[PDB]
Amino acid sequence: TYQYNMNFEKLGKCIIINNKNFDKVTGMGVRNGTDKDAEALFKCFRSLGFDVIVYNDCSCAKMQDLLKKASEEDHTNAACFACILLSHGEENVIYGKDGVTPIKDLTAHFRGDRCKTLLEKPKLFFIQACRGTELDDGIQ
Amino acid sequence: TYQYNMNFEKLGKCIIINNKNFDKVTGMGVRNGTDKDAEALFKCFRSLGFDVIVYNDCSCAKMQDLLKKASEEDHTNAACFACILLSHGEENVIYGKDGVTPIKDLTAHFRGDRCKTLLEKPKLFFIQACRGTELDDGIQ
Amino acid sequence: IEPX
Amino acid sequence: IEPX
Amino acid sequence: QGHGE
Amino acid sequence: KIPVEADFLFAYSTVPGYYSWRSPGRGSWFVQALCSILEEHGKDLEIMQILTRVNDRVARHFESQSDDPHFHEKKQIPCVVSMLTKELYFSQ
Amino acid sequence: KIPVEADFLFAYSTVPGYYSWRSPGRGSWFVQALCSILEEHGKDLEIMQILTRVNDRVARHFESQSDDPHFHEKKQIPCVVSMLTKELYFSQ
Repeated sequence: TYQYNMNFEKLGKCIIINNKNFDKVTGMGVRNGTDKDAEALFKCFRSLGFDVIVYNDCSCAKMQDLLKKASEEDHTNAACFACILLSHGEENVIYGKDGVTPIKDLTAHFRGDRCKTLLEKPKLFFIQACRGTELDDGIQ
Repeated sequence: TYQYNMNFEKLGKCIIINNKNFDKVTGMGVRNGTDKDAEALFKCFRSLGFDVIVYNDCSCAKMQDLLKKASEEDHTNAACFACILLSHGEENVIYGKDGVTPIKDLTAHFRGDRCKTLLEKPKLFFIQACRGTELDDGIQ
Repeated sequence: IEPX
Repeated sequence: IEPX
Repeated sequence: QGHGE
Repeated sequence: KIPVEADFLFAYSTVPGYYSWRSPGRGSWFVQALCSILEEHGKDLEIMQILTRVNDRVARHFESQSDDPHFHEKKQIPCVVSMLTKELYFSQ
Repeated sequence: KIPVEADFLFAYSTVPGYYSWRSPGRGSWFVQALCSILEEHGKDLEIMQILTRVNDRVARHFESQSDDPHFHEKKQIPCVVSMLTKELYFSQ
């Protein structure tokens, strides 16, 4: 029909990457308030029925590997997949404590041809990070 | 409280840019079939209640002027605005008969601070154009 | 089929 | 507030 | 309108 | 105040970095699908519902055919970018 | 066959090229809103209905304040990118 099939043993896995501290060399500062987001997000997605896992202060390598391995797990029994990224960022990119890595490379692991058990299943990514430095002053 | 107010005298204006023939200098070929799209779109949006007008083989300057002027019209009695772009294109840009122009510059004219009469009203853009040269071979 |  |  | 599962 | 970027919706025929296919005798995939869905539900479905069915129609009903194997049996999926703050219906 | 890029959904806290705001005491705007809406409707609304309400909440109930005027009285609008081919509900 018109709705995704949700009749599975479980709703799915929810991966949370909570990056608060970064290496001095990146020029990025401490993201105070991020723990508050992670806590609320985890409680929230747990209530929805996801198997949530929270990772903290990950390097770019850790982020790629972590998601690559999640995409290699068997999701046959899950209805969907969710990933939340909390960190610094610029356009098309997200910061690891190490430096910068492309969002496209992070999500490519779950393409239909590289993660067959999530094929035809919704793959969600929530991203809290900047995408440049333009300001919206608003109107009215 | 959760829906856009549609109680206006007009649904809105609809601009369709139909680019079929391009200047040899651009190196782009003829987009056969684009006339079927344009006519199909015309009837459709017309049925919705839009006051649609079609502009053929526009130059980059023509497209910019078209969108600018439209943004300078009075939409006080319109529920929304719609624009459809049919042409060649690349990441972030779309072709005119004489070259490429940033899609961003075409849409910025409608920002809440540049078109007071569309503030809090939906501004819709439909784009049929390439965004790169990647191929999706599909799966299974 | 042709590309755009 | 701070930017991210 | 009416959105329903 | 209202963000100057609020209430915008972009319905792209394809995702960033990819090609977008067009049939010389039938028209582009994205438009064929869009028109058929609107002709049948433009008056009773919310904008996102309509565009989602378009995504599905394009992703399923279409598959390329070309002499050049590099363009043979190709697929496509549209891309919807919404900054809308409310639900949208073209009626009442 | 199904497009390799099909069935993805990206809920971005802000639009391309802009800042994203975070409160050291209450957390980022986007997340605050997201959790708030999910707590109340995560179990009975479609994913797009949810994110649209999230868009509306961030845009309306939030305006910055900072000693630095370049960061004072600023707004924000999230960005939803959908490649979903069906409607998504987190229940039944």
